[PDB]
Amino acid sequence: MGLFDRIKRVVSSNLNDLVNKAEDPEKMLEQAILEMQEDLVQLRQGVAQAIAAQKRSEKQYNDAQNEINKWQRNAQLALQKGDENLARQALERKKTYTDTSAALKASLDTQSTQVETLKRNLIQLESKISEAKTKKEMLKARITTAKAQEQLQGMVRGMNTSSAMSAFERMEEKVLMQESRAQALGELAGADLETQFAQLEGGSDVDDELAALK
Amino acid sequence: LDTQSTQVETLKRNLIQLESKISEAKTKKEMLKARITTAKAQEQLQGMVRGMNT
Repeated sequence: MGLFDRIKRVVSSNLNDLVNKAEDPEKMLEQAILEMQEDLVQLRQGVAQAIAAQKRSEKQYNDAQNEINKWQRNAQLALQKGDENLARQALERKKTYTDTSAALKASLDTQSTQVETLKRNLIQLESKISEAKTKKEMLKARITTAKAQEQLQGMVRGMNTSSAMSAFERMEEKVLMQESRAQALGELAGADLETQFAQLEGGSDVDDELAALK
Repeated sequence: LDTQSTQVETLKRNLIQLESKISEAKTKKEMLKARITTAKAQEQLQGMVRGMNT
C-alpha cells in the first residue's frame, strides 16, 4: 500500500538523519582507509595465488622438457646393449612427453600473459589506494583546519556567532555605554548653556591667539 | 604536490590574516581596558555642580 510506502519512507528519514548527526569528518575517514587496505590485502593474496599456480605448473613443463632429452639418454643407454625395441618405445614415450611439454609450454605462455595482466592490475590498484590515502591525509588536515576555523574568524561588529567572540562584543558594547554615561554626567550637568558651549569651543579668543602666534 | 602547495599557501594566508585579527583585537582590548579604568573612577570624580551630590 501507498500508505505503507509513505509511512516507511517517513520512518527512514529520521534514522538517516540521526546517522548523519553522529558523523564526524576526520574520524570517519579512517575506516574508508582501513577497509580499503584490508580488501587490498585480499586482492594481492589472490594475485600471489595466481603467480604461485603458474610457478607450480611450470614444474611439469620443466620435467617434460628436461625429459625430452633424458629419454634420448635412456634410448642411447638401451641401444648400447643392442636392443632396438626399448629405444623405440623410449622414442614413442619421448614423443608423448614432448607433445605434453608443448601443450604445457603454450599453457605457460598463456598463464604468463595472465599473470602480467594481473601484475598490471595490482600495480594500478595499489597506486590508486596509495594516492587515495594521500588525499585522505590532506583532506583530514583540511577538516582539522576548518573545525576550529569556524570558531575563529573576523570580528565583524554586526554578529557574535561564537563563545570567545560573543563575550568580546558584549564587553565592547558595555564599554561604549559606560563611556557614553561618563560623558553624559557632565553633558547632563553644566554651569550654563553658554558655559557648556564655551567649554565645547574656546571662542574668538583662541582663534585670535592662533592667528597671531601663527 | 602543486595542489597541496596551493592549499598550504591559501592556508598560510588564512593564518596570517587571523593572527593579525587576534593581535589587533588584543590591541583594542588593552586600549578599551584602559578606557574602562579611566571611566570607573571618573564617575566618582567630576565637576562640583552645586545642585547635586552624586
